[PDB]
Amino acid sequence: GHRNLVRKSVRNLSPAERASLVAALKSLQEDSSADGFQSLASFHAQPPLCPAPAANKAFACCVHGMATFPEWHRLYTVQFEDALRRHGSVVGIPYWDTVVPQEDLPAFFNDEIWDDALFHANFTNPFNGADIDFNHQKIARDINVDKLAKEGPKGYDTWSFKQYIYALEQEDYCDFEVQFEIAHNAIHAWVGGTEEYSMGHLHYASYDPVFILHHSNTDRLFALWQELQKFRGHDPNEVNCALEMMREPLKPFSFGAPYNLNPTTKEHSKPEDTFDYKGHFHYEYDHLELQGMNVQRLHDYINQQKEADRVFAGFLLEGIGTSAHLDFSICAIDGECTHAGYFDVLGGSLETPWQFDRLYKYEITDVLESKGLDVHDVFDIKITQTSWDNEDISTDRFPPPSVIYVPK
Amino acid sequence: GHRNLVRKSVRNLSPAERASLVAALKSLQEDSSADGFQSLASFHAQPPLCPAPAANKAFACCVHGMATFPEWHRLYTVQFEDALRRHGSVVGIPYWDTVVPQEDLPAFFNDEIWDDALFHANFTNPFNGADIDFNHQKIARDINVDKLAKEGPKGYDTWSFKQYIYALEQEDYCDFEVQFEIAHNAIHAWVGGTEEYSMGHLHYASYDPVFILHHSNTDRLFALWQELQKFRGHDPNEVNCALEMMREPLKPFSFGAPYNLNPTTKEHSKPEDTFDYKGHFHYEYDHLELQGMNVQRLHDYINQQKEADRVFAGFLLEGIGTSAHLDFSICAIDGECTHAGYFDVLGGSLETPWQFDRLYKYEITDVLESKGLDVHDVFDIKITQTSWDNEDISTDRFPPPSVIYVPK
Amino acid sequence: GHRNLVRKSVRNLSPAERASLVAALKSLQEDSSADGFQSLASFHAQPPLCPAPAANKAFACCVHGMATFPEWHRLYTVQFEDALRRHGSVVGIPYWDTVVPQEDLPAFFNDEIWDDALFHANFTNPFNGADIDFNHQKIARDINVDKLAKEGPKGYDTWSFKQYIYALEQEDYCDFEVQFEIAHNAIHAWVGGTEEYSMGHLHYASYDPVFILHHSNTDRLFALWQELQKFRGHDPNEVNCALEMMREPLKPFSFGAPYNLNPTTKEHSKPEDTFDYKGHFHYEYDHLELQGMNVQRLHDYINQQKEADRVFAGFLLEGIGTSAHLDFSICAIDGECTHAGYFDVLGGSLETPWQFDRLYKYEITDVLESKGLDVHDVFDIKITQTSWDNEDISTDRFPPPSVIYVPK
Amino acid sequence: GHRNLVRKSVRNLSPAERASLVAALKSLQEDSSADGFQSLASFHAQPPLCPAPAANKAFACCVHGMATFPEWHRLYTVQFEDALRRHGSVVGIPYWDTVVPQEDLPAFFNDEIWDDALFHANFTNPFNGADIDFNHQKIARDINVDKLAKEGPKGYDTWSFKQYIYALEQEDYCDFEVQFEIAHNAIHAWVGGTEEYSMGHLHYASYDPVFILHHSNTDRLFALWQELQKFRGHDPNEVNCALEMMREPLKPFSFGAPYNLNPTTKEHSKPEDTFDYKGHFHYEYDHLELQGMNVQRLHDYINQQKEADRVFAGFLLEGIGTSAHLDFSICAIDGECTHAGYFDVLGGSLETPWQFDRLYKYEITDVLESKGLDVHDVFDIKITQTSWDNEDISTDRFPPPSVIYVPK
Ligand SMILES: CC(=O)N[C@@H]1[C@@H](O)[C@H](O)[C@@H](CO)O[C@H]1O
Ligand SMILES: CC(=O)N[C@@H]1[C@@H](O)[C@H](O)[C@@H](CO)O[C@H]1O
Ligand SMILES: CC(=O)N[C@@H]1[C@@H](O)[C@H](O)[C@@H](CO)O[C@H]1O
Ligand SMILES: [Cu+2]
Ligand SMILES: [Cu+2]
Ligand SMILES: [Cu+2]
Ligand SMILES: [Cu+2]
Ligand SMILES: [Cu+2]
Ligand SMILES: [Cu+2]
Ligand SMILES: [Cu+2]
Repeated sequence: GHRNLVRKSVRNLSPAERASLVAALKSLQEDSSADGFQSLASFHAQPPLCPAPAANKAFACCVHGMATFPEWHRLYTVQFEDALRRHGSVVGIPYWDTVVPQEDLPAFFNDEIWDDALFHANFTNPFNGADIDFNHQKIARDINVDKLAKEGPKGYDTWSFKQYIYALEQEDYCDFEVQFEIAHNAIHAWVGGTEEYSMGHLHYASYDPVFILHHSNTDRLFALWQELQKFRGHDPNEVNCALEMMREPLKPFSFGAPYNLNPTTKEHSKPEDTFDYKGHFHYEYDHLELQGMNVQRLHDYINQQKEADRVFAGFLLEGIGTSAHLDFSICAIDGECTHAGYFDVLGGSLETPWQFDRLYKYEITDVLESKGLDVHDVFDIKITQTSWDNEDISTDRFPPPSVIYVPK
Repeated sequence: GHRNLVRKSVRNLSPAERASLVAALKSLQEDSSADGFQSLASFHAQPPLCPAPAANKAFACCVHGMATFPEWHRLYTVQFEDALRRHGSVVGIPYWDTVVPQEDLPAFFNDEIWDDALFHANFTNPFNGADIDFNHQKIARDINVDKLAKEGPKGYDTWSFKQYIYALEQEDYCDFEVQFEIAHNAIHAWVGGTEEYSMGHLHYASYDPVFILHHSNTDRLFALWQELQKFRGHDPNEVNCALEMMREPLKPFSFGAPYNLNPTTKEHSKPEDTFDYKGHFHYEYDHLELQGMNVQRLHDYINQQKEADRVFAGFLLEGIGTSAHLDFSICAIDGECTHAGYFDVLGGSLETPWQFDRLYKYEITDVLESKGLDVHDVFDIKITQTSWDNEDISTDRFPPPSVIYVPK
Repeated sequence: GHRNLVRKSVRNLSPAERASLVAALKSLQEDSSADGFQSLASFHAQPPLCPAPAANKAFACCVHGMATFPEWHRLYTVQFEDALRRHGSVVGIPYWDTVVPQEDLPAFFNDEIWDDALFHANFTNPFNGADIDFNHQKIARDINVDKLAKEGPKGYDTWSFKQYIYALEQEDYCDFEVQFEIAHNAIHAWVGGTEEYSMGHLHYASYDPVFILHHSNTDRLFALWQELQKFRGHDPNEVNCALEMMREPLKPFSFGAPYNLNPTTKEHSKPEDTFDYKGHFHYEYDHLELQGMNVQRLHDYINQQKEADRVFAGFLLEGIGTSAHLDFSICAIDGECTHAGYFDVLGGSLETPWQFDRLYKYEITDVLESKGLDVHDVFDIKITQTSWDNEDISTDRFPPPSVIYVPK
Repeated sequence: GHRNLVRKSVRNLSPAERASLVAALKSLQEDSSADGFQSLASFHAQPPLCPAPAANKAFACCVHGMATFPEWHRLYTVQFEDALRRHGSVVGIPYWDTVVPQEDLPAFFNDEIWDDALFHANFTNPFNGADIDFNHQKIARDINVDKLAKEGPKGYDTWSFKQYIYALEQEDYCDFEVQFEIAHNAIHAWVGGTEEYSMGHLHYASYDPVFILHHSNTDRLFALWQELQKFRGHDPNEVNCALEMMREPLKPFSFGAPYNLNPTTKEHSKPEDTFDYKGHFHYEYDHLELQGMNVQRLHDYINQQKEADRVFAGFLLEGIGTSAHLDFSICAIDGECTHAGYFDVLGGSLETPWQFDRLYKYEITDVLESKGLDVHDVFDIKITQTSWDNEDISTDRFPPPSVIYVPK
């Protein structure tokens, strides 16, 4: 990078860059050290250790369902970087930008073997699996849905684009968050699938190697939002919202030794001061941009989205239990529904209670125009949460959604 | 007039006017028909009449914590106003402005003896109380806060003013309601105080005649907003918010006979169609202002409110149980606090569940500062919610209040 | 043992008569013996002593949800009757008919105390409640809908009438026990309202005496149907239906000593062997007429109904595990629903799962008509399930009601 | 588009005719388009594309176990027929009638190869199997019971005859689809015997063409019933039954583009709108007679049956998740059982759970008679369930069969 470690597409890496990361985590993996892989995992969920790392009832950590979410996870990736160079990660933990239709799957983390046979090495792509220690099983993803190589009625017109872009449109940090965070979940799910020990499970994603690679990109999106904020005229590290959490540290990052042998994360635990990453954490992205759209190109695209009447459904997420996913559709008066959109929440047991202080908006303008329906009409919205396993979830007490309207 | 009634303050009510009114409800109070007083009372709460009078588990029947709240309560006064009409009234249901500091509690409804001219009579003040029949009980009032009688750092800048005015600084209807309603909640308590049977108890609170009086000033100022919105450029009769509910016919009004003999309110159960009062209900307010400044002077006021940094506490109101009061204090790092502010909610144990889909912000600016406190100063915030009875209710699971900051 | 008995209405009871029964159960209720009250109480459901009385997992021995229900409960009133006799009774167990709107609560079972009145002295009305020793608890009551009195959109046609009359229409023993049972569910509800230890709970209900009182009026209908059929041309005592189970001994009446010291009760445990009560069980009814109408008049009243197009909703009952109650409305394409009817089951932790082999029908012609609708027009139809202890039951997994059309 | 079609028997087919269809499907089977074979194949069950085609948990879109089954499969033969036409076909999809003992296997679908024979040349018989691309597998067959040929304790009365004849007796649309479906189950079994990828599996079966062939002979009976009824006095196109679902659009035929490029198919997705095939779907049958017997002769043959006491067993089907087959005998009190009958369902991992709202009946008079037994005598009745892949299915939890008696 500048010195700043540069985080890049796990895709356009160097045979060398790659190699380094391979040996790196390979080592990292059997680093029984407090700041060794396997204990880092114990941060995000199981074994939990948050109220304290051993007090009464152990809630797991990882600010999920709250504002101070990205800050937490931001420390975590770095907590993994300032962890790879411990093993000579010649570079910064690369990102797997799911935001774009990926036909073939990135080989960096799909291969189960790796012939360093040119050099002296020939085995498993450590960046393709790990072993859950205490819970003695194997993270084994079930991508199941490789329709993460899907839609785009216009090509780039895909889920994540719609998701992030909107997220990005938000100017109030907190508005941006709920949305930003829901896209996070997508990939948690799109990979863990219907399996237990995997990326689709609060308690276990940490264990899988791709975790880093994804949050690396989510935190790359986060960055992308700061940068756009700056371009809009706002201080990108200014959070005037939720100023009750930002000051409160961030466990265990704040725990110090001997659970976190890092000092920067430690010193930088109060989210408040974790926004401007480049300073406190020297690392950066090669291209703060979304799907080859310049920061000015993004802004600009957004304001063109604003050029017309739009229609959204609001979601009051209170989420609890295991992570689940939900579909919703626009039923017409005699009952003519159309799949309108979907989203998923990550979660488990030890999750720490959470309820968004606000709605999760989700555009439906299109599905509506298609079906010849306007905001002046009678149409009802219908949902069905569903567990990470064929278990229909009662959509009863679950507050019905609003149906916002954003003119101009 | 032909196709309108006019609403004045109880305090500008010429004996002429109030005479009509005294004999009106008096007659009303004796109307045993489905659109006579007693009847026209449960429409609110007890006895339950809402899923359907015939249903098994029955809830209240009035929209609370919900964007359609004002329209319902607005539709309700029309219901009363129309009965008085049917009973020799010649004026609209007067509003008891509680905005301005009350020197004493108005005559119209305070004394309990209507003597006066023409008939040379001498009998009870119908507008001073009725009595709950089904319950064999009788209405009550307990103004344990009459110190509601003028507080105000700089004079006319009083609580409910502070309150109702913020609310007006808001063009996102839902945003304004979640504030416009908490305001309204105050009198509900300022009057019933602690009487299990009174303006302070979701259930019987519709039987005391102030209900109407009060709910007329609210309806008043709500009309105000509309007006104000006009002066801001927006369509004062369009709500591009919560449309999923702005369309569900408001019961009982949507019941028609034999529960609701009034036609122009079935014809209007849809909130959607309750915004245009003068026109669908033909009833006007004498004036449209709030404590002095006109619609304009209003707009030309709030702005000033926006010329300085402000600091709010947001409250995530899931509300449920019985009516109850919450007060909150800012606590300095050390251990001492200062009374922050306080709001209250009205709520029977016969209410349909309800949780707001947005935070309920309230200003702690000054207080904070008058405590040598900066928006960026390490400080906590403890809350207290006690019933109307006096059981301290454990907030152990009440979501901690945020601490929003505000630019400009 | 020797002598017939004539069961009378719980109103045309002569103080001599009443006296014999008052003193009888009084004695019964102190009969510690296996054929004593607290014990005969057990036969229905709790303490369960079912497949056997000693095996690991046990259930409430009573038949519910199955074809063979009316026999089980028939043997049971006999079991109790013979027992009342054994203690001095000399009249059959009276029946509290409720197809007729009760304007008050029959003395027999309501007085808190009774007066020998044939020697004058005070004792508590044994037919007014009882203890429940194993549970160390006491029955209780709650006449919930004493609004049962409240009935008759056109006179005597009360819910139960419509309800039983229909059951009497069906000429197939099976198609009819569907209705006849679901009818025998109402009093259960209307006497135990929300109280856990009462009639509304499979477990304790047979602990309260009004059960005997009820199930005597049901068996009164069962005999009556037996007339309507004989009058119709059929041999009462045989059924062209369900023969798979009409011969499986009923428990525990079959056990014999030591859980059933009664021999007629046992020897006649096979339901087929109990259709001709008087012959097997010496006992008859003062009268067999619903609303005082002849078996002939019934056969007339029915066909007369067989004269218009009707319309019914279809219910596939299965039974939760707790007594519940659902009422279904019948919303228009508009979104304006309209209460149309209801029924309730009698569930219980300790039951043996059951589902009726056919649908339970329930006419909606009328409600339809009074809404400008008919079988060809478009209408939807909604349900809402509630537990006895106010607790909405998820109806998500509840096969939707079908809507029939019956010509003639 | 324009022109009627007459569906013929798969035997009285003229080489010209056959030719048009042979070349047609041949073409069809190479139609990669949404309305191509491999795709139209999907409509039934696998690949599932059901509630919607993109939501998380998906099911086989086909209706089974429900009232609305005969329409679904009716729209489906049309969906395929129009498609055969689109490729050159000019005759309706023939029907392989099997109510009549097939002594051989009809050429149409059996020759491994065919000879243009109207220009002479070899091509493979497209109506003889197909590939199944998604599964990367190929249909297969196993005529298991080519012992189907084997039938007739007294001639033409083959299992299917007894079976269908009965379905035609019932005059209630619903009571009859119970039989009519369970009948449409036999060929499924008798063609796919033990082979996983064949007709005996909900998933793949519509992949083999003889399905079309079958479901054309079923729809042939469905029309026939429609005669017997019209002849009986009823309006074919309406049903006095199940109206709750006769108007719920069938999937995916309703979807439209891009999963159903057919418009008649969609526009007529509501089952009510499909009873009068010829009118909606241009197409008829050469004949409508079971065993060559007139609609009149049927109405005669039936009543004639309505002339003796019969006896039936009762089955409450629910459906496992896999196609199964059970056969019930009817053991004496002796311990000497006697095969009495059987039937089989068509299950599948991917189904939408269903249970019939009523029992499925199946007569045992005869077997009873030939054993010196009748409805009053004592006899028990046993079942044995086996999977297609030899695997005894636990019948422990399977509501026992009831045994009816039908006089007249
Ligand atoms: C995976 C691979 O490249 N194949 C090699 C194989 O050619 C070789 O015979 C062997 C020596 O034991 O190691 C294998 O498994
Ligand atoms: C059996 C074993 O150790 N696995 C080897 C692996 O090391 C090597 O990378 C691969 C290609 O040479 O050949 C496999 O057979
Ligand atoms: C003369 C009279 O009765 N009318 C009074 C008036 O003097 C007073 O100014 C007004 C409030 O400003 O209230 C009216 O009722
Ligand atoms: Cu996380
Ligand atoms: Cu209210
Ligand atoms: Cu109110
Ligand atoms: Cu019972
Ligand atoms: Cu005496
Ligand atoms: Cu099928
Ligand atoms: Cu030739």
